[PDB]
Amino acid sequence: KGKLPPVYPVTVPFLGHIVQFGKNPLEFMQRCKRDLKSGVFTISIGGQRVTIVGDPHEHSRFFSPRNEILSPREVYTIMTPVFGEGVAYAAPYPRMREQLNFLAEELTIAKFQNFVPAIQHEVRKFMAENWKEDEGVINLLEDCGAMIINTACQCLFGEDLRKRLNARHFAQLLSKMESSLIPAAVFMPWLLRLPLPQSARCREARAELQKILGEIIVAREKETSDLLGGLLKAVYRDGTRMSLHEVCGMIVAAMFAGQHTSTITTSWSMLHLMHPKNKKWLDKLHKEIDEFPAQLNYDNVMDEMPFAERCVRESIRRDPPLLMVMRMVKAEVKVGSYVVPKGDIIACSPLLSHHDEEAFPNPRLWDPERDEKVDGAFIGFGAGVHKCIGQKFALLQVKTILATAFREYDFQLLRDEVPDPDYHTMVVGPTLNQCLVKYTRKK
Amino acid sequence: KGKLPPVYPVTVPFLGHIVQFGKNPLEFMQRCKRDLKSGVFTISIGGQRVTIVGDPHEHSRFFSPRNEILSPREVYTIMTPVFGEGVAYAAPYPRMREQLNFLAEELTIAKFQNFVPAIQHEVRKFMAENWKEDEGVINLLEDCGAMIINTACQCLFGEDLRKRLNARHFAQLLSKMESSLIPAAVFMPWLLRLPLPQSARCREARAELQKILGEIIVAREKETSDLLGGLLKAVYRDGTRMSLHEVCGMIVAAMFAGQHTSTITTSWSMLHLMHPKNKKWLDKLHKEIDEFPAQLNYDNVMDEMPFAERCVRESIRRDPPLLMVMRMVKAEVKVGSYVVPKGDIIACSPLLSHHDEEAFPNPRLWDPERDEKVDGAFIGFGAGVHKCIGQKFALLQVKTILATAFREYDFQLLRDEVPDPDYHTMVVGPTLNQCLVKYTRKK
Amino acid sequence: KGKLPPVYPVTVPFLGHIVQFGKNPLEFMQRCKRDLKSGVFTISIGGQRVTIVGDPHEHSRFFSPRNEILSPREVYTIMTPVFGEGVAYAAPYPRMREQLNFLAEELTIAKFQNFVPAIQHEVRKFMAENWKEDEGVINLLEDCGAMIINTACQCLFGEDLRKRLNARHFAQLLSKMESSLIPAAVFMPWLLRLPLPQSARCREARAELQKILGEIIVAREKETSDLLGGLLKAVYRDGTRMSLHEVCGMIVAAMFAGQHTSTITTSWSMLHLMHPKNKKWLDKLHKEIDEFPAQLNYDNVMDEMPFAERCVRESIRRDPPLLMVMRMVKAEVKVGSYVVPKGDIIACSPLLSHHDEEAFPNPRLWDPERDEKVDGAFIGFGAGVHKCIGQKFALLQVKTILATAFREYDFQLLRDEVPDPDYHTMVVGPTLNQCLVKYTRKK
Ligand SMILES: O=C(N[C@H](Cc1c[nH]c2ccccc12)C(=O)Nc1ccncc1)c1ccc(N2CCN(c3ccc(F)c(F)c3)CC2)cc1F
Ligand SMILES: O=C(N[C@H](Cc1c[nH]c2ccccc12)C(=O)Nc1ccncc1)c1ccc(N2CCN(c3ccc(F)c(F)c3)CC2)cc1F
Ligand SMILES: O=C(N[C@H](Cc1c[nH]c2ccccc12)C(=O)Nc1ccncc1)c1ccc(N2CCN(c3ccc(F)c(F)c3)CC2)cc1F
Ligand code: HEM
Ligand code: HEM
Ligand code: HEM
Repeated sequence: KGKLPPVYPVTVPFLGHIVQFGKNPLEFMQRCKRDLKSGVFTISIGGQRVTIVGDPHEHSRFFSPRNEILSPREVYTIMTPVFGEGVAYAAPYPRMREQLNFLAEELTIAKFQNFVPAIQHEVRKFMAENWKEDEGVINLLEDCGAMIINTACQCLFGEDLRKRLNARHFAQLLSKMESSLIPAAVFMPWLLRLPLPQSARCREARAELQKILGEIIVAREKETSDLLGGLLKAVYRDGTRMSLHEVCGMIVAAMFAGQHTSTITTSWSMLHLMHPKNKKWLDKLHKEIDEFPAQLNYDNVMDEMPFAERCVRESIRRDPPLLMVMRMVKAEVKVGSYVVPKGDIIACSPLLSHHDEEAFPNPRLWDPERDEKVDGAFIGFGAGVHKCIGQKFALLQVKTILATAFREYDFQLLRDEVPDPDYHTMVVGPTLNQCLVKYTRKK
Repeated sequence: KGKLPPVYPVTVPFLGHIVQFGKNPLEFMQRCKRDLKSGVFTISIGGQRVTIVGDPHEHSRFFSPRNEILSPREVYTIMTPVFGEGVAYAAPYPRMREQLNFLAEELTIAKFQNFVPAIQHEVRKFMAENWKEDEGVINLLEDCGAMIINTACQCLFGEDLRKRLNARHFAQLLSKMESSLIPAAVFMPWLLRLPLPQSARCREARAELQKILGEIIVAREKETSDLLGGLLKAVYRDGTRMSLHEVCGMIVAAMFAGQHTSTITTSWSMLHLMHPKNKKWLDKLHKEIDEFPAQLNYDNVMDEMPFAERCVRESIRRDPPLLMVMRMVKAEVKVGSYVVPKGDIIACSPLLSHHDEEAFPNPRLWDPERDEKVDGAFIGFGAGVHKCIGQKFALLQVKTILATAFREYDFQLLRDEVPDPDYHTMVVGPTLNQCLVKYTRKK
Repeated sequence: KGKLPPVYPVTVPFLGHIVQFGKNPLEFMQRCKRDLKSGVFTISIGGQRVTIVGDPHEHSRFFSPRNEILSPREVYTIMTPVFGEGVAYAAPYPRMREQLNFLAEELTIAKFQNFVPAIQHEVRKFMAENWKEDEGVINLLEDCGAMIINTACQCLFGEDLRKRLNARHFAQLLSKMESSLIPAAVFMPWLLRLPLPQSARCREARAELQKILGEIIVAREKETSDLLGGLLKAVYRDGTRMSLHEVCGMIVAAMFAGQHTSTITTSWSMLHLMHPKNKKWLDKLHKEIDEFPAQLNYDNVMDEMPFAERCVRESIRRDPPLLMVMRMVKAEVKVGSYVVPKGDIIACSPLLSHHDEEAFPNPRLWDPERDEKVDGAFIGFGAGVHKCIGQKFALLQVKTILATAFREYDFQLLRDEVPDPDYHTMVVGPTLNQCLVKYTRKK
């Protein structure tokens, strides 16, 4: 029964704050911060109070609590049709933890034996089919997209599986599923209690994939180290296995999670590096990768490439593909001198934290050699219990593609300045039609 | 199980693409076309995938299929309260076909015996009451509106009927009904499953009209070639008549369909013709109509006026009053090298087809003497099974009003360039407040 | 069965007219007026016809009818969770009248014995804690906010009550409640039939306040002229008392009603008065208040300050904090030469009436010495049966704060022109971040 955060007073147009959030979210949240003179503050959306933790020193309040107190279940009901009932966020809180952890186990550094070669293998194959000429023009964003999905499938899926479901069909399933979503319904929980037609189409689409996975398992058992096999070998505390229904859901979530995020990180990283005023940084990277043979390996990429890590990390720092991390308060919580009541939605913003000037002096500058001036202010992958569990995989895959690509080609951007981000989409990246790039096959 | 069309990635603001569609729909769909490099493509609206057939060579894919495969029922649930249950699109697919065809029968060239005189009669009466002076100022769009409703009622309704329900009351019923609609709910099928208050008001409004029609029928049977009479004489395959409930619905649909479309076509046609840089075309039309007596007839208007037809047709070509034709895919369908999955909404756009530069070189120019450079690219009235069944009537009425009006008055537009279209409305026409025109009674 | 008002034709974007109403509502409604050439007219919002009475000569049509004919119940279902079921607008029409009247009784001039001293007392205390220096910078809008809530609580609540619930907790309850609202759902009655989570949080919040009130009553009865006591002494026609549930609801409605309105009136009044080109008016006010002692009283403020009244009234005239008064037509009603059908929403607009140039010549000028050129055109507090019942209290409190403040400090605005209104909010006032003001403690 203490002090509530200050409240931006309710506005009339229905969900109108989302339109501002989709146009310039940074200025928007910065105004909120200035006007009410508080890093912690509250806006109302569709009659849903949303409290934004906008002070980087307070990050621990947000990321520390357990799922029974700050819960993501209620904020991600949109996903239940694409992932499936009883799966991840639509799963009881214990079963949910074990599930997320099983997937995390499958993506530990300890599991990446063949990955870097499988990945180099795919990138080379891709560059050979589409970058055939001595020079040519491409959309970098679309091509990274292709590479990420193709590389992920080589790593994670066995030969038998890929033969039944290639990456291009997989990419279509993921796209169809995305397109069926209503992101703004995060603020319309009443909508999601109603029958949606496209909820049912997507469950049929996911039952087709489940069928495939089942046929494969039966085949394997006639004649189990890929993701599918790993997950089927998993055991809960009570000594039971995951259903194939749960496994199919986890695999979809895994690929869905990485489709846009990894893609966008690669694109930005490349875009900054090929930019003239960053020549200096491009040379620094050439030195680092020239120092290696051609066929790379785990150690090279993960252990022996600290400057690549910086470039990638700084790209996420400048343009976090996920603008906002959110939770449903199931029991009230302190934050600075305030309390945040149960039922509120509580939110923390990588975009905002990453442009705080105490935290990142001259935030608009991309500088791979900078460091946070506030500890924990970088939250591109979050922090705490809920920190990204595909971070190490995401980074392997991005670092490898960088290293393979820049070794074999020069890249020229076909406009003066680096692309504007497009804040209209769920996952934020560079504007598609500003991503035109001319490759040049190297001597 | 083939290739899906490329998908514009989902955006956050709720139904935000509609706001762009209501501001500059042409640029919007053109961007979609450029960015994804495909004439066929997909956007998501309110979680509803909408596939746009944007390549004029593919028109046959869209317009060929039968109602059991590409259905308009689900896209036009908005209309069920104004037309009535069991009527047109709210009717089982067989009964629906017969109904639409009965109405089509009543509007065949074979049925237009007295129409041109009845129409001249009304236009003269109108010009005498409101264009009394030697010169004066008017809103062309409002006055065409009046003329279209008055002329339609003379043609279609008998004396007894019109005495009980004049055109000005009829125009009010149509307006009240329109105003009760939620066009954007095409993308909110969940909304239309909920009780709407204004659904019930409109059914009471339509029961008042039904009562009137019934009283008239009883009167006629004491003392049947108008639309009301024709339709009551109709027989289904199974040998039964339409209910009066179905007939009342058909009559409303008929008048509703033409209220704005015909009006807008007339207005544009006049606006282009009275424009100075089109003098040449105005003279061409004067020659064509001077060549006739004063009391016109069917042959004169429909058979002996090919240049009027061109001017009208080109006006629809430049500014199709219906931007978009849509269907619900009930079973998947090929389109070019793509397949379009069941549950998608499939759409084809006269606005887009009519501004394709292969199809209509310099699309922005109004030129009555042009021709399509792609066969079937003109779709102002659609094509195939679902082609407009009031096309011949619409055109009779527009051609006649042109011929009667320009014979008796000169017209001057009170601003430099022709009016901008206003894309905000369901039916698109010229901006109301740019439609100021000065008439001058001729010598 | 007469003439309907003309209808602005339906637009596509969902509730898109609200976005225009939240950007420039005056231009919006003025366009509607010009374009259709009628003071009375109709727009459609979310499929809900809304008829605007925009001609000041017709005000009596709107404000005369009884609650059984023009009802506010259906337009204010948004408030039912914050005020409570069975209370005010969620109450049967007889019980509703008696309730509103009981509250009106408690705010008659006859009840304001200690009020002016209690109020001076609070304003002095406030100026001493926050305006401590010889000079300093403040947000006038936030500080009036504080003063209004603190002064209201001194007047209306006894010592025992205030000790259990101070104004700062009270202000938080009011804010939390506001933030839970969906103003645009005035046009989505279907939404309010669905379970909203934040409906339930707010009822728990109001049950906590009810508990407090009950504990206090029990305490008082051990050891009844404040608002709480007055209302508990009230008797309905049938000889029963209000429940404590109804009393708690009335008290919340009372404080909610005044939080923003009174605040905004004070702010504007001060902002205009401290503006240089209004020096003349500032001096006129100084003369009026210098003519009094320091400890003021009822007569001084209400009877002996006619120029303060003018300044306040003109501020409401220029910027009515409530843009629009609305009602649900339960039975059709004449308005000028039109009829307005049952089910329509009928609306009248202080913003519009207050900027009609026949009514207020040069409406954009703030002039405390003007007069209406149309009788009844000023409707800042409405008119007729539903006229504001906190008007006399609102004005006491504003006049007093003006008189106490300007006596003790000079005020300087920190930008050239007076703040723009911000039309985005439910209650409209000056833009927060343009309200920076420098006080100077007087000699
Ligand atoms: O891309 C999104 N989600 C998808 C689907 C998803 C959700 N949760 C997951 C957990 C694990 C795996 C996948 C998911 C996703 O891939 N998220 C994701 C999460 C973690 N790592 C990688 C990717 C996504 C992207 C944006 C988004 N919002 C748009 C902005 N917004 C918002 C929030 C607060 C505000 F104050 C505001 F004005 C707008 C609502 C949240 C909501 C979303 F669900
Ligand atoms: O005027 C409209 N309909 C009305 C009512 C109606 C519907 N179907 C009928 C069949 C027969 C008779 C009447 C009707 C109408 O009069 N339509 C019409 C149809 C055929 N001939 C003449 C007039 C209308 C006008 C526009 C509209 N849309 C607005 C734009 N929109 C849209 C569509 C696709 C997109 F990708 C997008 F971004 C927006 C949704 C469709 C929807 C509509 F129903
Ligand atoms: O502040 C508002 N209400 C609140 C809550 C409330 C409602 N009724 C009451 C009766 C007694 C006490 C409180 C209330 C309020 O405090 N109103 C109020 C009423 C009377 N005296 C002082 C204050 C409020 C403020 C604005 C509003 N609208 C936004 C603009 N709008 C609108 C209306 C017509 C249009 F044509 C349009 F385009 C938009 C919908 C009405 C609706 C609202 F309820
Ligand atoms: C550049 C790529 C990626 C970025 C930027 C990113 C970002 C994030 C962020 C910000 C969070 C929220 C963490 C928190 O709440 O503390 C997160 C969580 C998560 N990410 Fe990612 N992510 C990426 C890739 C992936 C990949 C490839 C996967 C593959 C499975 C994945 C799965 C997850 C999961 C499962 C969670 C949260 C689960 C939980 O609630 O514990 N992410 N990610
Ligand atoms: C200039 C006037 C008009 C224009 C521009 C217009 C345009 C169109 C268009 C584009 C279609 C879609 C056809 C398709 O899907 O292939 C259509 C269908 C239709 N129009 Fe019109 N129309 C006009 C006037 C009228 C009139 C006066 C009526 C009177 C009844 C009418 C009734 C219909 C009907 C019933 C359909 C489609 C029925 C079906 O699904 O088969 N229209 N019209
Ligand atoms: C400057 C301050 C205020 C302004 C500008 C304002 C304005 C208005 C307006 C425009 C109306 C509509 C009246 C009608 O429909 O004829 C009204 C009604 C009302 N106001 Fe206020 N008001 C103010 C302060 C207050 C206060 C302090 C209260 C405290 C209780 C209050 C309670 C009400 C109530 C209960 C109604 C209408 C009840 C009914 O339907 O009869 N208002 N006010």
